[PDB]
Amino acid sequence: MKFLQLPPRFMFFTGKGGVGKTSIACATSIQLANAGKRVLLVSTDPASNVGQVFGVDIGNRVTPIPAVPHLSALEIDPEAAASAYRERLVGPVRGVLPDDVVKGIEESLSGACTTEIAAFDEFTALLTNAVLTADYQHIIFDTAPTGHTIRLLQLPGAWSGFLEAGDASCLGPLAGLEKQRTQYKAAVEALADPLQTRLVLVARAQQATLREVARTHEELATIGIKQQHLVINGILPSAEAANDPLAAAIHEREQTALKNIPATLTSLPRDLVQLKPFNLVGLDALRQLLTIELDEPGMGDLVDGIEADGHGLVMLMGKGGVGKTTLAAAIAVELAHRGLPVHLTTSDPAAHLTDTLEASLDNLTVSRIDPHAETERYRQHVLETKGAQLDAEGRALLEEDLHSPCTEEIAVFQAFSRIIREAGKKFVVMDTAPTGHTLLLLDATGATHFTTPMMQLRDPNQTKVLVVTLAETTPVLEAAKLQADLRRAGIEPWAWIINTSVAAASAKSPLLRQRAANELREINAVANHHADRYAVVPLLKEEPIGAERLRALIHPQT
Ligand SMILES: Nc1ncnc2c1ncn2[C@@H]1O[C@H](COP(=O)(O)OP(=O)(O)O)[C@@H](O)[C@H]1O
Ligand SMILES: Nc1ncnc2c1ncn2[C@@H]1O[C@H](COP(=O)(O)OP(=O)(O)O)[C@@H](O)[C@H]1O
Ligand SMILES: [Mg+2]
Ligand SMILES: [Mg+2]
Repeated sequence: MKFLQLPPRFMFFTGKGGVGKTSIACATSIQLANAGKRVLLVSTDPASNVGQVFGVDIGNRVTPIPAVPHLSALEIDPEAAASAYRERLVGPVRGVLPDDVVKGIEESLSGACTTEIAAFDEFTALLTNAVLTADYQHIIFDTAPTGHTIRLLQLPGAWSGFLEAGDASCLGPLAGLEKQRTQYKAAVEALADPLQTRLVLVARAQQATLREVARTHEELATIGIKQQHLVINGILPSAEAANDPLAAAIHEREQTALKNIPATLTSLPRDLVQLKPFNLVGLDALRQLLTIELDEPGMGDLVDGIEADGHGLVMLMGKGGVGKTTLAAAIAVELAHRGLPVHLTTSDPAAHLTDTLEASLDNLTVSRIDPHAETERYRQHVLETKGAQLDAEGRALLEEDLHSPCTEEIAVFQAFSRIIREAGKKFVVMDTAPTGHTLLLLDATGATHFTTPMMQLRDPNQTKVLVVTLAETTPVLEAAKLQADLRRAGIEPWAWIINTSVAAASAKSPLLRQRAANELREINAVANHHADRYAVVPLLKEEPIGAERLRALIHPQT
């Protein structure tokens, strides 16, 4: 394993949720501890099962693991840190200010951005404290700050009065940070030094995930992080597809993705972690990491319900890579084939799916919004309109703020609002929906680009915010977090779509069978608690492109 050769003190990991960052971090900690060097696995999520895996009740304090000699396990809680930020920044203004101001402060201080900044705060706490670096030879983190957070916290300063002064800006949480700016600067400097940091990039062997990790690598390199490594975790063994139709397609897709890694990631020391058969639960399985008839409702019922409740919006929401674009296209194609008008509006210019049928059907009008261009246009608009009077430091800080994911979400939502307005009395199937944070923040900043009123979205009779999940543990947990954010924003997700379900694809191989069992457990969990109306989409051995094979999703042959 190239990412483990002469590792520096801090070994971060990052990538799309569910790739296997935590499992790889745990296995690396085990391997280094076996080598005789003290380690400190800093799990960066309370919901992680690291404590169960090691058989210890890991908490905010360092808990040595008796099972693994020389291994200590910490567990940061970013969401707890964000809640503490809210408690210590909103209580003082509670009552002292009108309820509108308090609500705006809470909303600007709540969401994914505040969680990321709090996680970076804890990372800086662990990155500059002399006690930790003088006691453990390897502080193996589990998740790394996004490039945006590092860029924001490495700026010259002046981020001390951005609270109570929303304006669709996620720059407020900076005021919560109670530490010296020198602390964060030193943390970033130690993070960018190749001799103290090794920011590994865990990614699955799929096109979308590889492109996403390539983008993250480009951003991190722009930060200053020079030496990185790539861990392509999830490669399916070749011998597994020997006598199976679905495993053969999976392996072919994995190999095709490997042969077309983005040019930016080619030079990185690459690693390949096979899909180990035994489930990675407990220390026994992790020690060797680095070395059925499903009957659940399909998308037919969901599309039938949408058809029954006509003249509405069907906004697909969820984390990137789940399959929102393909599902939206399939829904739109099915609705068009039912005779009702549709206005499919995707936001994935790379994919040409449903472009072979836009003209064949006189009612399936298609709009292709380019997220990058919309984000750039919004950035220019708000830089010229706002911040022109700001001093050099304010302009730099606002420009850095505008690169946050929420700015891209706001720009895409603004571009989709005009699509909604133009198309009236017809279905409007979308690809992405703004997270609850974005919607609430836009609503707070009431006073050419326009955003649809929150009243229309909140009404169940005019909107249906579907939530797409990849049918795994962490993807389902983060989709549930998205659902909670939407519910806080007032919108009730109409249904759930458990996309890419190997369980519904009739797996006929060992590894795919164990994967099907895991995804069946996750589907049961989704049905019981998270969603009262869900649909499981089978995995397709042929990549969905065009109507003739997009309709396979909606109406599978079961
Ligand atoms: N190399 C692998 N082989 C088999 N299963 C894996 C592998 N890597 C990860 N997994 C599975 O993926 C699941 C979730 O991965 P996890 O590391 O928790 O993602 P995250 O980095 O978001 O925490 C785990 O339950 C684990 O069983
Ligand atoms: N049901 C499915 N079966 C097989 N592959 C799928 C399915 N749904 C999505 N995919 C694959 O996932 C990839 C990325 O999905 P996409 O919808 O582009 O994600 P995003 O929501 O980020 O746009 C696509 O290339 C597609 O081939
Ligand atoms: Mg994790
Ligand atoms: Mg998409």
